[PDB]
Parts: sequence; structure tokens; C-alpha cells
Amino acid sequence: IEEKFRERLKELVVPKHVMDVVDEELSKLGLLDNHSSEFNVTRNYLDWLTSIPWGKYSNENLDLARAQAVLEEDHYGMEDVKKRILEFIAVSQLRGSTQGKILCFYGPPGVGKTSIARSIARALNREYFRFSVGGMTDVAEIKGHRRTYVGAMPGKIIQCLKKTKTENPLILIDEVD
Amino acid sequence: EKFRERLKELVVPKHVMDVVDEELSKLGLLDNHSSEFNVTRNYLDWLTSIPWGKYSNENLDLARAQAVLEEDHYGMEDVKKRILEFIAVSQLRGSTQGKILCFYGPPGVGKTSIARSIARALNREYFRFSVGGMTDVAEIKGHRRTYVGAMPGKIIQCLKKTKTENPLILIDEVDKIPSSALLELLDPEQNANFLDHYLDVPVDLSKVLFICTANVTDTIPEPLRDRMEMINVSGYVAQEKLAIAERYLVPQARALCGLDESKAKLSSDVLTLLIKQYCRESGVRNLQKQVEKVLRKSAYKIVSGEAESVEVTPENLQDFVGKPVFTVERMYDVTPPGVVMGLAWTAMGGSTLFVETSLRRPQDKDGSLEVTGQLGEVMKESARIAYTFARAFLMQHAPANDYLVTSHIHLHVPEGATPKDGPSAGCTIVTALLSLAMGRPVRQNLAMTGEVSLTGKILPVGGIKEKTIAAKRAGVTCIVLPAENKKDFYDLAAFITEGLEVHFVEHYREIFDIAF
Amino acid sequence: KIGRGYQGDPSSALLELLDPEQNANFLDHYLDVPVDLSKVLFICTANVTDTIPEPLRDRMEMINVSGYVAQEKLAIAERYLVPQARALCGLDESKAKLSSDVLTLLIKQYCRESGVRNLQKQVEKVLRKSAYKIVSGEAESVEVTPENLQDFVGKPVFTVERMYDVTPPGVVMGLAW
Ligand SMILES: Nc1ncnc2c1ncn2[C@@H]1O[C@H](COP(=O)(O)OP(=O)(O)O)[C@@H](O)[C@H]1O
Ligand SMILES: Nc1ncnc2c1ncn2[C@@H]1O[C@H](COP(=O)(O)OP(=O)(O)O)[C@@H](O)[C@H]1O
Repeated sequence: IEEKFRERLKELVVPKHVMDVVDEELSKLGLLDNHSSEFNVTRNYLDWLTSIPWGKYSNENLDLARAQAVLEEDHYGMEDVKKRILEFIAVSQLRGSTQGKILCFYGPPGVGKTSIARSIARALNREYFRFSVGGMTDVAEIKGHRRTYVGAMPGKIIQCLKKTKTENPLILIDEVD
Repeated sequence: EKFRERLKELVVPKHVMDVVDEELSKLGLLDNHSSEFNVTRNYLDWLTSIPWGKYSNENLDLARAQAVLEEDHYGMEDVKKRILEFIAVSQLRGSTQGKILCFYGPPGVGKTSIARSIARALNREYFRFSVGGMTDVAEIKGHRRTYVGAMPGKIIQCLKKTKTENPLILIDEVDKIPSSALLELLDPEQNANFLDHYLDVPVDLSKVLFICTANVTDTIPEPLRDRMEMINVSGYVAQEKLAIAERYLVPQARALCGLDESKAKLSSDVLTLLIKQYCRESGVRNLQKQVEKVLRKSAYKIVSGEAESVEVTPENLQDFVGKPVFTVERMYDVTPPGVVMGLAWTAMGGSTLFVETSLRRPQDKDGSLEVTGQLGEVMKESARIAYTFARAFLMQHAPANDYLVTSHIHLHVPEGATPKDGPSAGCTIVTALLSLAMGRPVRQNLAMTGEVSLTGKILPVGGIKEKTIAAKRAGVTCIVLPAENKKDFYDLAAFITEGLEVHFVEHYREIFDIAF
Repeated sequence: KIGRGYQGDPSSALLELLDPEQNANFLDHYLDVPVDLSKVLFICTANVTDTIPEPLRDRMEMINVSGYVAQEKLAIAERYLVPQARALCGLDESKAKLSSDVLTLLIKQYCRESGVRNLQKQVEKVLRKSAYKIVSGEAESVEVTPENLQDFVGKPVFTVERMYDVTPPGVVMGLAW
């Protein structure tokens, strides 16, 4: 029903283009015939559109002392990673807005890269999603399929957004090599 | 009403009760016997089917757990010990829901029956559903009520069948699997709140115990691997295959075929003939197939009028199973010069191989070695390294002996071993070349295995269990192993290594001394 | 039935028809009364072990039906194939006869596949080639000999093996399977 979709947006900050798309799809749903193929298509589409956290951010811990304690508590050593996270927090504190970076941890297996990533998420109070690019070989697993095709599921960043329900999710891409 | 007393007997949650009475009043606007009537009917039937508060009492008692585990299965002492450790840890922690157990090993070892045994031991309700390339979520979560194909799914069907909120769900063949659905099924953050598609109301899968089985772990996704505790289930030796067949396989199959003991029999001798001839695996799957074949043909016999009571002795066995396969045996009872008995760890299991060498041209210029056998790059490298070490060893030990460095040899290693541990025959190749160069045959009943480096260090190998099993089965009295496999050889059993003079070595020189 | 897409017919719709426990209440969309198919013997055929979805592949019991040896093929050709081909082409046994010798030769040099279809094709070809003569008036009767068989079935597809009444110093006889 259009009610659920209209309501799931009342707690978001939806951009104008997304709102245009949602409105035209809702009119299309109103005009379509129930439990038909096109209706299922438009329903799945509106579901995925209205289950994106459009203006929601989680509130981060910017206290250097507490973050440093949380880091020193879960892992020994790793001074490069810990200094990098502390500088990240200092720069995010010198501004008001939230910051976005792209880091790469490389090293032998079993040295705590994934675990320190989870600990960084805990210290920053962000969410935490991880997907593997370990051997994947189809670009659709990242970019998504059209709506025309039968399977038609959106990527994996869209799925991590829908899951974490926030826009500061600390994605972890394992095995990029 | 039927549905009313249904929900009255069991402890319903409030939101569920609200929704069910809502849909019941929605049917109250009667639309008798239509699509929108039977949809509501099936919805309410599934709802009053699902158990809501009722559960099964558990039993974390180690004594009864041990009794059940030893009764339901033979052997598997280490797997049983791991199960008891899990049970004790889960009694201490009290939750019994932390990490998922996953048994892996060769096919036919009965890692699917351990789940039933565990359900019996924990007094839970068992349920199994397999995941072989399902590629869909509709098996787990189901379909929507709008589709003409409207099914709740595997989980809700399990709940309706067990009538229990805390059953045991085995997941078969994970390594053959769609996976994100399993993640949402196993993660305790969302098991407590599980959403079926055919049932918009959620469900609580927090007290549910999940087990997994697989054939190999490498193909299981690393997300799941991070969430499973792997238990290794190994194959059975012939001595315990016999016990399994006598106590479980033959009674089960005789029940399957509608017979009983007074009409169809299978002696220990014919059973072990089956085990050693018509089956060369590490499980009991092919043995179970052969036993079912025997019993089906015996049933046909006793129906056709003849043979009111049939007996299968090792002489009339070809009437049932056919002609003996895997009959080929030791190729050399006294090996000539240039032939050595190595041990191989093949796919099916251990084997004994006869590495052979022969001069090929009549005897400046250097000699040459050509190698047959379907060898790969690594195995050709191993043959070259062994060749060079044997050359140098001879030119140091017998400096006047000119055989290796001038003659043209032909080496043949039989094609049994896996692509890995192919280099395990290095000491065998070196000894074959030395035995050919000198005029001496190798010690009489002597089998060997182990890797050799360019300077003669004896490097460790795998599959010591299979290799010593095949070595004993081939009638070998003296076995040679690398020195880093002392643990592997001594920690396997005592009824396998009794009359077996074993020699552990580190460099090749002492292999030479104990082989000549 | 390769793949299951929009309400896939291959497996989901058939497993509940081949599952021993499910079918006892078989729900058909029309005639919405779950019926029991308990006393029903299901025989499936295939020509590949794979390309059967595993949820069925484990429900059935694969029975292998391998090809035929030359003497099996000869017995089949004499019991069934030649009489049926005569009944179709309308030729009597006397107007054209196929000895066991010529049938053995045909099998040995023309039909070395696993089934009997190519053999039936060759027998039909011989019989219709002879029928043409009977009708065109020439050769009011026909006899097929291992010498003039090339006139009915063409030149052999396989190569003939040599034969040595006295073996030279180079050759040795051997038995093959
Ligand atoms: N410096 C460290 N301090 C504490 N634990 C560590 C450290 N390094 C590794 N570990 C432990 O090793 C385990 C496995 O590490 P993991 O994160 O799987 O390595 P990888 O980098 O391959 O993902 C983790 O559970 C973690 O607790
Ligand atoms: N140690 C054992 N004791 C009793 N039965 C066994 C044992 N090992 C295997 N089996 C038999 O093997 C069959 C199950 O094989 P299983 O190991 O489940 O194969 P898979 O692992 O491929 O599912 C069961 O019928 C079970 O009776």
C-alpha cells in the first residue's frame, strides 16, 4: 500500500530527484493492476527506494582520549593504523561535518586487519558492513542489474546502505588483491 | 473455534494475537470459497500451526550425551570428544548459541547422522534441509501472499513440523551452495527477529540450534567460515568398517528391504570381502550400496519361490554383487634390482606403488633420464632433483661407479598419487636409481616415502595414516618415514602400527644404510 | 528443464510431485483439493547424470542403461528391427532376405554406436532400396550378400582391419576389448 512507502520517508531527508522518482512510481503503482508483473516490479522498486537511509548519519565519538582507549583496548601494536584513526578523528573534529576516506591494510594473514577494522568501527560509533571481492568476476555484483531483468537486485553498496540504515557505515572490502 | 482453541493452548505473543484476530475479522466480511477466502484460510492455518511459546526441555547432561553418542554411532572417538566439549562449554556458558558447528570430511562418513545423534543427545527436535545451489531466498524466507505460489518456507515448515520453538536445524552441503539469507538466519542479532515473507509477522529464532555439514571447507564462503567452527571427520579403517556394517548398515538395509534376520544373512567374512574388494573408499557409502544390492536380490530370490532362506557365503557372492573389482595385488614378491616399493596417498586412499628403472641404451657425453607416468611440472622438477642427488651420492660413495653419469635410464613412477604429495616419492626414486646403478636389490619387505632435497635432506610428507594402512595391507614389514612425521605415525592407533618396524630419518645417507 | 525463473517449472513445481512426503497432499491450482499421489510409480528418463537439479537428483535412483554389444544388437535386429521394418515397407520375407551374416557385417562396419536407431536406419535403407527395384520391375526378387551390400548402404564408414594368413616377421595378433 502507498501508505507504508509514504511513511518510511517521513524520517528521512530525501533529495528532490529521489522524491520525483518516488512520486512518479507511486502514481504508476496507483494506476497499475494489483498482483501483476509490472506491479511487482514497481513494488520492489519503491521498496528499495524507500529503504535507503537518505539523510541519516550516526553520531560519532570524537573524543580522542576515549577513542584512543577503545583502540588500545582491543589490539596490541598497530601504531600506523591507530595513528591514522586518531588523525582521522582530529580532522573530523576540526570541522563539523563527517569525513570519508579510503584506506588499505596489507600484510600477512592472521595479523588482525579485519579485527582492527571492527574495532575502529566501535571506536568511531559508525556501523559496520563487509563484503568480499575475493573472487567475484561480474560487475553486476557491485553496480546492479536493470529493473527489466528477472533477478534484478541492486549491487552491494545499496544493500549495505539498506542494512546499516545510515550513511557512515565503514564498509570493509576484503581481498581486493 | 478450532483456531481459537489452537491459540488458547499455547502462549501467543501480543502482536501475533492482534494480527490473527485482525485477519479473522477480515474474513468475518465473508467472501466464501474464493481466492481471497482460501488465502486468508491458509494464512490463518499457518499462523495457528506455528508454535509460539511452547518449546522442548533440553538435556545438557554429559553422561546421557555420551551414552547417546556411543549408542548411535561406532568409532569417531575424536568427533564425539569434540561434541562433548561443545556440550560442556554450552552448559557453562548456558546459552548454547554462540558458534555454529560444521563437520567436514570425505563423502560417506556419516557427518549427516551426527546431527540426528546430537538432537537425540540434547533432547531437541531434529530437522534437516539441504542447500545445493538453491540460488533463491524463497526456500528460507518464502514468498509473498500475493503470488499464486504462496509458501512460508523451510524455517516455518520446520517450526510447524517440530511443534517446538527451539529445534535443531541441520544444514547440509553448505559447500555446495543465497548465502546472505544464511547470514541473516545464523546471526544472533537478527535470529531473534526473523521475517518470513508469507508471514509478515516476525519470528524469534534465538533459541534455535544450527549445525552444518560440508565435504570441504575451501569452497565455503569466508563470511560463513568466520561464523562456523570446523570439525574434521575422518574415514574408517577396514576393521571398523566391518563393525559399522554389522551393527548399522546391514540391519538398516534389511529393514529397508522388508526382510528380517531369519530369512537373509550376511556373514563377517562376506562383509569383509565386500569391504576389501568391491569398495576402495574411506566412507561406507559404496559399502551401503553393495549391501542394499545384496539384500534386494535376496528378497527377489525368496519371493520367486526358490530359496526360502538365503545365505550369502563368500563363494556364492558373485551371484549378488558381480565380479570382484580392485583385486589387483602386489606386483613383486621379490623385487629385482632397480625396483622399489613406495607408499602413495591417492584420492581414494593409500596405495603401494612400484617405482621402476631400466637401462635403455647400451653402455665425452652425459647420460639422460626420461620419465614416464602422467607427471606434472612439480613432479618433473622432483624427478630432476632426485636424479641429481642420486648422481652426486654415487659419485661420492662409489667414485669409480660410472653408471648414473654416463648411462641412459628410463624411470617409471606409477600414476596413483594426487597432484599434491607427488614429490613424496623422492626417496623412492633415489633408491631405485641407486639399486639400478649398483647390482643390489632393495631389502626384502621394505616400503618408503618422503621428500628429498638437492643435498639429501628427508623432508616431511602427508597422508601417513593412509600410507601405513596400504603398507601393512600390502604385507610390508619395514617402513621408512621422515623424522618430522614421528607425531603423525605415533598418534594414529596401536592396532595399525604393531608389527611394523618403522625407521624415521632426516638425511638420505641413513636411508641408504638401512636399505642396503 | 534448465533454469527456474518467473515461477520456475523445472524443480520447485516438480519436487513436490516427486517428493514422497509432500505429494500425499498435492495442491493443484485449479481443483483446489490436495490429492494424494502415494500409489504412483514415477519413472524418469535422462541422458546425462548432471543437468538434473540436485533436489531431484538426490530424490531419485539413477539406473544406468549402457549400449549394446554386437551380438546384442544382432539379436535385437532379428527379433524386432527387421520384422518391423518389413511390416512398414510392405516387403515380405521372400521378396528380400537379410541373413544373420549380412546383419552381423552391417553392425560390424556401419553401426558402432550404443543404440539401435542407426541400425534400424540401415535396415530400413536396405529394405527400401530393394523395394525400389521390386517396384521398378527390375529384379523381381532381391538377395543381399556381404559382397553387394555396398550397393545398399554405401561405402563403410569405418576402416577394415587387415588379415594375415601367414604373419610376416613384423606383426603379432592380439585380442582387444
Ligand atoms: N595485535 C593484535 N592484538 C590482539 N589480537 C590480535 C592482534 N593481531 C591479531 N589478533 C587476533 O587474531 C585473530 C585473527 O585475525 P584476523 O583479523 O582474522 O586476521 P586477518 O588480518 O587475516 O583478518 C583476531 O581475532 C584477533 O583477535
Ligand atoms: N561411524 C558410523 N556409525 C554408524 N553409521 C555410520 C557411521 N559412519 C557412517 N555411517 C552411515 O553412513 C550413512 C550416512 O553417510 P554420511 O556420512 O551422512 O554421508 P554424507 O556425509 O555424504 O552425508 C548413514 O546411513 C550412517 O548409518
